[PDB]
Amino acid sequence: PGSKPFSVPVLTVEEMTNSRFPIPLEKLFTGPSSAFVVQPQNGRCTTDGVLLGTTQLSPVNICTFRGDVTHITGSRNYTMNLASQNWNDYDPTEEIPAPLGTPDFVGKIQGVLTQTTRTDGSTRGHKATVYTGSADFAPKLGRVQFETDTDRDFEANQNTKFTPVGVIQDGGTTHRNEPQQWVLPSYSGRNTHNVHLAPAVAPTFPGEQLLFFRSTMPGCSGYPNMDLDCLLPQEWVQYFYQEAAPAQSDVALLRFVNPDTGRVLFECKLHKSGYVTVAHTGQHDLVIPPNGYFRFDSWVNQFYTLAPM
Amino acid sequence: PGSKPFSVPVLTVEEMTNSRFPIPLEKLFTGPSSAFVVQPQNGRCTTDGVLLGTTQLSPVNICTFRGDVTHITGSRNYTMNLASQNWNDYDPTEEIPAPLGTPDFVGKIQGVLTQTTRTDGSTRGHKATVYTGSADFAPKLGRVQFETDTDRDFEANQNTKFTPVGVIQDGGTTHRNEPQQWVLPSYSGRNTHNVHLAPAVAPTFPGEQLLFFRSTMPGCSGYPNMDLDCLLPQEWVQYFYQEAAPAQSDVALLRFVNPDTGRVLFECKLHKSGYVTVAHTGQHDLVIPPNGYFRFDSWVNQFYTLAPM
Ligand SMILES: C[C@@H]1O[C@@H](O[C@H]2[C@H](O[C@H]3[C@H](O)[C@@H](O)[C@@H](O)O[C@@H]3CO)O[C@H](CO)[C@H](O)[C@@H]2O)[C@@H](O)[C@H](O)[C@@H]1O
Ligand SMILES: C[C@@H]1O[C@@H](O[C@H]2[C@H](O[C@H]3[C@H](O)[C@@H](O)[C@@H](O)O[C@@H]3CO)O[C@H](CO)[C@H](O)[C@@H]2O)[C@@H](O)[C@H](O)[C@@H]1O
Repeated sequence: PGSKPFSVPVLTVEEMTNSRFPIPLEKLFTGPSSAFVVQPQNGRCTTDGVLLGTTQLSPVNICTFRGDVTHITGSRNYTMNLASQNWNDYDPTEEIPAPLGTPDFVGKIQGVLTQTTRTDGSTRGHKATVYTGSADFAPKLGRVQFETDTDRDFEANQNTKFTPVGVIQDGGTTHRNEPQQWVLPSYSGRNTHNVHLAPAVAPTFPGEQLLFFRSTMPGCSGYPNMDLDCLLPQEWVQYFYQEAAPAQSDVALLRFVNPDTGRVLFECKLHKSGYVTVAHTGQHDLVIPPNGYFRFDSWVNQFYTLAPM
Repeated sequence: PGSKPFSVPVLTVEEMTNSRFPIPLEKLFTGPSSAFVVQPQNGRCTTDGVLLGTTQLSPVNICTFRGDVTHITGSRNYTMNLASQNWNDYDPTEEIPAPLGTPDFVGKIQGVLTQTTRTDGSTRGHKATVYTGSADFAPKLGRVQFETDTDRDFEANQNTKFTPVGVIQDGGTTHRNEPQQWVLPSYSGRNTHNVHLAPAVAPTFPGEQLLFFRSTMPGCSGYPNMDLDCLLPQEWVQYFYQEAAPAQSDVALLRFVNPDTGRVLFECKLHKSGYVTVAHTGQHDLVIPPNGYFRFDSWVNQFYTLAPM
């Protein structure tokens, strides 16, 4: 009784960042999710500040890789032997699904591989794509592959970084049918089982749906599905981690306030395990004031009936 | 008297992010600064949470641009007519030096320009470089130019984004003599005066130097100087903005603690206007435990003598 008061940050949606790719939030979206399994590994944190899945604290590290590269002779493809984010040896023994910040969806992520030669500080950068559905995508084992626009310029045994930019669609897939944001990679490669996953989430209360914090990933070629939904803004992960306020019940009731009127636009349930539901049926793009924000009002239970959104 | 207690986050250096480019912090550095003018515009915030210069809250937006592009016929260069970060019309009337997150140094920043055609969701991405020392670099007026690897693929009148990756050195400059991280761009173009700048900072107390939060920018070609020093981690900007605790004096005394020994490694002054000094003379790369962190201990004055670092 009397525990440290819980709160959420006073940040608007547009002031916040996607927790699944290093891009700003744009909007709030709700829709039915019974046809997919919602089990992202980035953007996962309890309200009392326990990080889950592959979640880490800074959004700039999400979907980045570091290590050194080995050329696949006769191609423009390179295997990256992963390092830790601070360039130390990779330690696969941590009880996590994959290195923190590893992509948590199946898709073709395009970006740039950069490299510095230690002895003389010479540098180079080339377009690179990682397909996280590849049979050899195995970040948990310390290995990922990149397709590039070169077969000669990258040196072995030198620090190399991948910076993500966006996603592509190619190879005869149907328009907007890749990436597949709710399909988890096999982090140790094809036909191995993932471990230490953050659990799937779903609305269980009748008339409720998940509320998603949505961005549009940049597209770099083709006709990709650029929608990217996270369960928590990255800033909420950062805040809960720092505050570590105890949950007094299973659900924190939040009101979304419009400062231009002083009135509540909608209310929602922030579940203590780190996701949000609203009372709505159907797909809906929320129309919010750009200065709107969430405010924690009270601890309720999972059996609380929300005002329809 | 009795005002809201000030604090700094319990985050390690490696858990934090540079406030001047979207990359993690790596290390702490101190050195003399009397030969340059230290006046960065990103990573500027008072301890009571007032953002300064071109500083905004999420690190992923730093050095990004959005707008639409016009081809310079006969070249592979494009002029970008800037939009707001949320794709609204750019409003140049704000009392800021340039759009929030604009690069605050002179250099050649390489990244990728991405574009989506609205009608059909077709996408494209191409290597692009912005030279922030260019006479026509004029983000305050809503205009910047990009050199690309194409002369045909980008459409006019469609949303286009630049995602930064790293820096280059070329054009016969001396090795490691560009970028120039302490040279501010002319935000309205060559021979116009910058406005609404965050002030330059310098140590004034005898025997003191600035303490810099340092990263290494990826290099994409040539022999660039990749050192990038910020005055405050991005997370400290975010924290002070959120906490808005009043400064009880001009200086917050911080101790850097080593959890592996329980002892203080060094102490420093966090000036209320948002920068840090230490008692040291000379260039020094600080050797810190990776789990070390800063802790606010007391309000002192500018005339407090620190223990030598
Ligand atoms: C949609 C385009 O994507 C990039 O061009 C890619 C090219 O797309 C073509 C489609 O495959 C085709 O169905 C039809 O719609 O024309 C498109 C180009 O005219 O596909 C190839 C592989 O087939 C590559 O992936 C190209 O990058 C982009 O550069 C174009 O401007 C379009 O946005
Ligand atoms: C340092 C290299 O940078 C990229 O190559 C660039 C190339 O650099 C050359 C230097 O200019 C030259 O002094 C000497 O050191 O050889 C270098 C390449 O062998 O310079 C051109 C323009 O002159 C381009 O900027 C190249 O990108 C990189 O691709 C190389 O691997 C080196 O890191």
